[PDB]
Amino acid sequence: KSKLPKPVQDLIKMIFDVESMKKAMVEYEIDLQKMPLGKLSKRQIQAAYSILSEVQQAVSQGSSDSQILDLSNRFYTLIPHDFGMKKPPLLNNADSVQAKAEMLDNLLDIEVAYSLLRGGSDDSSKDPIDVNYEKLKTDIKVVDRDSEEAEIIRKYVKNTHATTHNAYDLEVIDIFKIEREGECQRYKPFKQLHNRRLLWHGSRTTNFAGILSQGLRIAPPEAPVTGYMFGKGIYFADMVSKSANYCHTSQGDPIGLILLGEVALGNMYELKHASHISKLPKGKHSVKGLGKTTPDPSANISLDGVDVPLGTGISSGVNDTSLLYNEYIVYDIAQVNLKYLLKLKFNFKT
Ligand SMILES: C[C@]1(c2nc3cccc(C(N)=O)c3[nH]2)CCCN1
Repeated sequence: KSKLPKPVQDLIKMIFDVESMKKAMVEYEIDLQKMPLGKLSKRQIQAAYSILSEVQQAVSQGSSDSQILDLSNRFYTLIPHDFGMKKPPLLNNADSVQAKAEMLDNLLDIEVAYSLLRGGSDDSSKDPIDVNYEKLKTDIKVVDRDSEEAEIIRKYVKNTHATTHNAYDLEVIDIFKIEREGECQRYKPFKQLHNRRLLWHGSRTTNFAGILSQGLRIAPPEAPVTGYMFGKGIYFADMVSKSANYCHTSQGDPIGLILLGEVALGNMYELKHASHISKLPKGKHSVKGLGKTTPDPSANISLDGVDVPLGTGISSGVNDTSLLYNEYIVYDIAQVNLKYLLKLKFNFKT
């Protein structure tokens, strides 16, 4: 039997749950009879991204519905969808491309989780929780609820829940301090960079085995750059609720996971509207999508020499922006050092 703390054991059980992976796939309209969890491969997902890029080229070139039909059909051939003997809906716009790009990002992490579960050794004398913990190559510790780091984290959660995201409230269940093997070494060129911030990253529970084993990643070269507001980078928020929305929790699944990462932002390229970029302008280290609301800058605190924007939301003074809240994007995976993982209970008021 495992000697790991019970919250860590529960975390391991949640992220390696095969039934949750199947549920995420069903939620995406994937046909599990034609494409089961065991049949998903990087190769297949990459080919589907490539086809999605062919679809975005046709939609931006102003091709007709009759013209896009074969391209749309091609995507469904690669990623079978649950439509029986009926015709699938046509993928003929930016919204459908974005929705499918997001789905493939999820399938990529699910494939990683399933590969870990299948690519190791079998020893019934060992607790499978300990076995699965070892596959993450991540030191996971429970943060003491009475510690200063827990107090700062709780304040960050308490103060940055947006009024527009009030259909639920958040209860912090557990706070974990995480250390991905080799990440400290990888982050070394950015460890003293100016404008290092502690930011939120929300994701579906089914993506966490991938995130902990591989770190936060950028969509592959095959992925459509127009499938993401600021292109192919790693996205963070300074508002807990903005990132919590990306956990995709519900009344039937109200427990989610959120990350706190130290992000080396450096010289920020400030944008108010979509810019589908792959690379940054010279001398820029990140993109800051300017929100109408920002955490109060006077309330900014330092945790282990990193800025924590835990102030309550105030007007940024930014006019005519597509964003209600800030978002930060890095285009080099080495600019992220994951620090904490929170298990949240979503209390839906609706
Ligand atoms: C829509 C998209 C995304 N935009 C975000 C902005 C702020 C935070 C997050 C997050 N996950 O915490 C975001 N995720 C684009 C790339 C992945 N999904």
